[PDB]
Amino acid sequence: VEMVLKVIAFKPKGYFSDAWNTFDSLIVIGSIIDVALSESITFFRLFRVMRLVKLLSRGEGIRTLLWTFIKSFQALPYVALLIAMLFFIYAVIGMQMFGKVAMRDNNQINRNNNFQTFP
Amino acid sequence: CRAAVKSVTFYWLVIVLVFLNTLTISSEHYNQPDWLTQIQDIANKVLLALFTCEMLVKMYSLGLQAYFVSLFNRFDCFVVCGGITETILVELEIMSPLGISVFRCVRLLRIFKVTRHWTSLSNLVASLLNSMKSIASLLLLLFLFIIIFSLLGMQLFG
Amino acid sequence: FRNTILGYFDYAFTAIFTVEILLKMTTFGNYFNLLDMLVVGVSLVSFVVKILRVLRVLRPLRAINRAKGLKHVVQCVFVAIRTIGNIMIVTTLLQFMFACIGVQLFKGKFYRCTDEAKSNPEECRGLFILYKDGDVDSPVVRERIWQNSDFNFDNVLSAMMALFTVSTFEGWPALLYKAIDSNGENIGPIYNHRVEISIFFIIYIIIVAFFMMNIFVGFVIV
Amino acid sequence: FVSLVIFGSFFVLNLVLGVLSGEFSKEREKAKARGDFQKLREKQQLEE
Amino acid sequence: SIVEWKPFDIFILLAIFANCVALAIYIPFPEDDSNSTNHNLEKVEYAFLIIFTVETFLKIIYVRNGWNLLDFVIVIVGLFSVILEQLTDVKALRAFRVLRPLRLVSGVPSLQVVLNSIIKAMVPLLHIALLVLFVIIIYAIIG
Amino acid sequence: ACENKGYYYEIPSIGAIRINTQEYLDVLGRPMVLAGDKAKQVQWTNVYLD
Amino acid sequence: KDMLILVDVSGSVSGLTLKLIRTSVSEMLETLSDDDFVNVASFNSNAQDVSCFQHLVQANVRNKKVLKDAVNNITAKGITDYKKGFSFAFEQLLNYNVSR
Amino acid sequence: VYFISFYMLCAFLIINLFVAVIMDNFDYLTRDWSILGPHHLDEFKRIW
Amino acid sequence: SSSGMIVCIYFIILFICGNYILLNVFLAIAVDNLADAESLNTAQKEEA
Ligand SMILES: *[C@@H]1O[C@H](CO)[C@@H](O[C@@H]2O[C@H](CO)[C@@H](O)[C@H](O)[C@H]2NC(C)=O)[C@H](O)[C@H]1NC(C)=O
Ligand SMILES: CC(C)CCC[C@@H](C)[C@H]1CC[C@H]2[C@@H]3CC=C4C[C@@H](O)CC[C@]4(C)[C@H]3CC[C@]12C
Ligand SMILES: CC(C)CCC[C@@H](C)[C@H]1CC[C@H]2[C@@H]3CC=C4C[C@@H](O)CC[C@]4(C)[C@H]3CC[C@]12C
Ligand SMILES: [Ca+2]
Repeated sequence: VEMVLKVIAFKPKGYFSDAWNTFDSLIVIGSIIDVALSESITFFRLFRVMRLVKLLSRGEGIRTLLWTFIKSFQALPYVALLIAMLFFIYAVIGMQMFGKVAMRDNNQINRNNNFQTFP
Repeated sequence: CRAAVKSVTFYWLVIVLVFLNTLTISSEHYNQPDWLTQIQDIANKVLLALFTCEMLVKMYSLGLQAYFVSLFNRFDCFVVCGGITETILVELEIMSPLGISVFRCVRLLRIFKVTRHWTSLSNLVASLLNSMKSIASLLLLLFLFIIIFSLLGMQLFG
Repeated sequence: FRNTILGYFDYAFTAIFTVEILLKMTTFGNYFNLLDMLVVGVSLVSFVVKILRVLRVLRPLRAINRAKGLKHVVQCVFVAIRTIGNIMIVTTLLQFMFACIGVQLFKGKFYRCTDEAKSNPEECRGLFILYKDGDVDSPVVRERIWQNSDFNFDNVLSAMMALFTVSTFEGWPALLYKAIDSNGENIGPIYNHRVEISIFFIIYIIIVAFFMMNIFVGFVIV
Repeated sequence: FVSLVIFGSFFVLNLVLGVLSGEFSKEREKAKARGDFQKLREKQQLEE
Repeated sequence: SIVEWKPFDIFILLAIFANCVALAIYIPFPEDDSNSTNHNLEKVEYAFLIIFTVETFLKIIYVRNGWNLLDFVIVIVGLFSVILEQLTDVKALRAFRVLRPLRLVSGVPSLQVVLNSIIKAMVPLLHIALLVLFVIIIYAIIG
Repeated sequence: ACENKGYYYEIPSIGAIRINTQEYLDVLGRPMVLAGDKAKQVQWTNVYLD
Repeated sequence: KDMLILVDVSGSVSGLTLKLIRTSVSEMLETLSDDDFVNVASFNSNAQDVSCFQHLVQANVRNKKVLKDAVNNITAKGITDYKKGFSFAFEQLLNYNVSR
Repeated sequence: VYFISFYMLCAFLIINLFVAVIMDNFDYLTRDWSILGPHHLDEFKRIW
Repeated sequence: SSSGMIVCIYFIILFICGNYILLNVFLAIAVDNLADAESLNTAQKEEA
C-alpha cells in the first residue's frame, strides 16, 4: 500500500531521486512474487529482513559514521589491492608446495581446509 | 687514568664480551654434548673474570660517587654481584637443582649494555618512567577487574 | 586437460611479452624493468623445474610500474617499515631473552608417553591396552611411544617458534597446561605439578603480546 | 560467514580503534594548554 | 559519628582487603562437599558482616551517593542471605559478596579518577555498539 | 597405609585399575613366606573351564 | 581374607574419579573366591552399606553380582567423615554372629 | 617460513589499511561538535 | 534447554567489558606516551 500510496503523491518521475526508495520498492515486488508462488524460493524471502535498514537507519550520528568511513574506504582503494595481491601470491605458492597433501577427516588438512583449489 | 675506559677502543671490546657471553647461554639445548657443557661453565667463569676485571678497573678510575649517578651502573654492579655468587655456590656444597636455572637467567640481563645508546628511542623510555603513577594505576584497575570476575566465576562454576 | 589448455595460453602469453620487451630495449640504449626480463626469462628457460615453476608467481608483481596509484602505495609501505624498524628490534630482543629463559625452564620436560601410565622412556615401550572413550568394555591394542610436544623449548630456535605462537594467542592454553605438568628432565607429566610456573606465560603475554603489540600500533597512528 | 567476519569483526574493529584513537587525540591538543608537556620537557631538557 | 574522618578509615578499608583474602582462599567443592578451612571461613564471614553492618548503621546519622548505594545494598542482601540460609540454590545468593572488592576503588581518590575517565569515554563508542547490535540482529535473522 | 601394616596405591586412570587392584596380594603373602616349609601345602581350586 | 571395602562417596569424588572408583571396586571383587568374605560400605558424613547384605558374605558368584550392581549405583554427595567411615568398617569386622 | 612470514605480513598490511582509513577521518573523528562544523552548514542548507 | 543457557551472559560481559578495558589501558599508553616521545624528539631537534 505504501508503494502505491507514495507514487500518487510524489510522482514516479521524482520518486527515484531518493536513494532509499529506489531499492525499497524492489523488496515490495520481491516479497509479493514469493507469496504468489507460495501456493529458487529463498532469493526473495530473504529480502524481507532487509527492510530494517531501509528506515531504521535514520539516526543522525550513526549514519554519518557509516557514510564517512565508507567514503573513506572508497577513497583508498589501492591499499586494499596489496592485501588481494598478497593473498594471490601466497595462495598460488601454497598450491605448488602443499597442494598434493592428502585430505583426512581427523587432520587439519581436510575436505573443508586444503590447498587443492585456489578458492 | 680514565682515558682507556672512555676510549672508543674500549667500547668495541665490551660489545664483543657481551656477544659471546650471550652465546654461552643461547647454545644450551636438550641432550647437548658433554664437551659443549664443559665449554659453557668454563667460559662462564672466564667471562665473569673479564667482567670483574672490567668492573674492578672501572671502579678505580672515576670515583664511587659518580658511578651511582648512572642508573645502569647500579644495575650493572647488581648483575656481577650475582655472577660471582653463582660460581662459588655451584662449586660449594649447595646442589640447588633449580638454582642453576634462575642464576643462568640473571647473567642474561647484560644484553641491555648495547641498548643504552640508541639515542633514537631512549626518550620513549623517559616517557614511561615519569608516567609510572599513571601506568601502575591503570594496570591495577585491570587487576581488580580480573580479581572480581575470578571470584564471581568461582561461585557460579566452582 | 585443463593444464594443457592453460599451458597453451601461457605459450601465447610469453610471445606477447617477449615481443613487447624487445621494443623497450630497441628504443632505450631500471630495476623495475629488469624485473620484466626476469619474469619472462623464467618462462623461456622452463619451456629443478619446481623452483622455477614456483618462481613464475612474479607475474602480478610486475604490474606495479604500470599504475600510478600502485607505485605510491608500495612506496609508502617500505617507508612505513623503516619507521617501525626500531620497534621490531626491541621486540625481537625481548622475545630472544624470554626464549632463553624458557629453555632453562622447560628443556626436555614436555615429553610424555602414549598411555598416561608410564612416566619415563624405559617403560614406555611395547604394546598397551587403550579403552575407547573411557569405556571399560571396549579395549583396543595400541603401541606406546615416548613422544615429544610439537611446540617445545628444547633449544632457542624451538623456544622462539613456541613463543611466537603464544603471542598470536593461538593454542597458548595448551602450552600453558603442558608447562604446568612439566616434572623433570626426562620424565612424564604430573597433573598440576607447578601452577606457579604460569607466571612466566602471564608476564610474557603482558609485556610482549599486550604492551609491545599495542605500542607498535600506536606508533603507526602517531 | 566470510562476509560476517569481514563486516562484523574487521570493519567494526576499525571503527572502534579509529573512534577510540579519536578520543585519545582529542585530549592531546587539549592537554597542551595545561603545561604537562612543558613540565616534562623542562625536566628532560635539563636532565642532560 | 564525629571521628569518622581519617583515624579508623584505613581500618574499614583494611577490613575489605582482609575480606578479599577470605574469599580467595575459599575452595568451591562439588556437590556440597567441604573441608576444615571452609568451616572456619563461614565463621569469619559473621565477623566481617557485623563490621560492615555497624558502619552502615553508623554512617546513617551518604544514602543518595552511587558508591554508598552499592555499600548499602550488599549489606542488606548479606543479612538477607545469612538469615534465610540459617532458617532452612540458596548458596548461589552469596555471589553478591564479590562486589565487596569493588569498594576498594572508592577508598582511593587517586585510583577512582582513572575509573571515571574510562566510564565517560564509552559515550563515543555507544554509536558503534548500537551498529554492532543491528548487524548481529540482521545476520541472526538471515541465518 | 603403614600405620596399620598396609600399602598405598595410586589409580589416576583406567589403565592403572587392572594392575593396582591385584598388588595387595604381595602384602598379604608376607606372613606366608616367613612361615617356611609349613606353608608349602598343595591346594585344589573349584571347577573351572581351562 | 575378610575384606571390607570403604568407598568415599563425598561430593569431591563426583565426576571422572567416581567412575574410576566404581570400576576399581568391581575389579577388586574379581580377585575374590568362595573362601573369602567381603562387604562394601560407603561414607559421606554417614557410613552405611551400599547393598542389602549388612555383614560379610561368602563372595560367591551370586553375592558378588549383588555387590557389583550396588557399587555401580552409588552417587557422590555430602562431606567426608573418615571417623564415622572407619568406625563402621571396624565394627563390621568384629561381628561374629555370622560365618567368616 | 610460509606461515610465520604470512602472519607477520598479513598483520602488517591490515593495520596499514586500518590506519590509512582512520587517517582520512580525523576531521570527522575529532569533529568537536560543540564549537562548530560542516554539520551546522548542512542544517542551514536544509532550512534554506 | 532449561535456564542453563542464560548463564552465557557472564562470558559475554567478561569478553566485551574486558577487552574494552584492555583497549583503554595498553592503547592509552601507546598514544599518550609514545606521542610525547615523538613530540619530545620534534622539540629536541629544534633546540639542538
Ligand atoms: C551377636 O552380635 C551381637 C552384637 O553385634 C552381640 O550382642 C548381643 O545382641 C543380642 C541381641 O540384642 C543380645 O544378646 C544383647 O543385646 C547383646 N549382648 C549379649 C551379651 O548378648 C551378641 O552377643 C552376638 N551373639 C549372639 C548369639 O547374638
Ligand atoms: C649470540 C647469539 C645471539 C648469536 C645468534 C645465535 C644463533 C646464531 C645460534 C646460537 C646457538 C645456536 C643453536 C645451538 C644448538 C642448536 C641445536 C641443534 O640441534 C640445532 C641447531 C641449534 C638450535 C643452534 C641454531 C643456531 C643458534 C641459535
Ligand atoms: C623483561 C624480561 C625479559 C625480564 C623480566 C622477566 C622476569 C622478571 C621473569 C621472567 C620469567 C619469570 C620466572 C618464571 C617462573 C618462575 C618459577 C617459579 O616457581 C618462581 C618464579 C619464577 C622464577 C619467575 C620469576 C620472574 C621471572 C624470572
Ligand atoms: Ca571429599
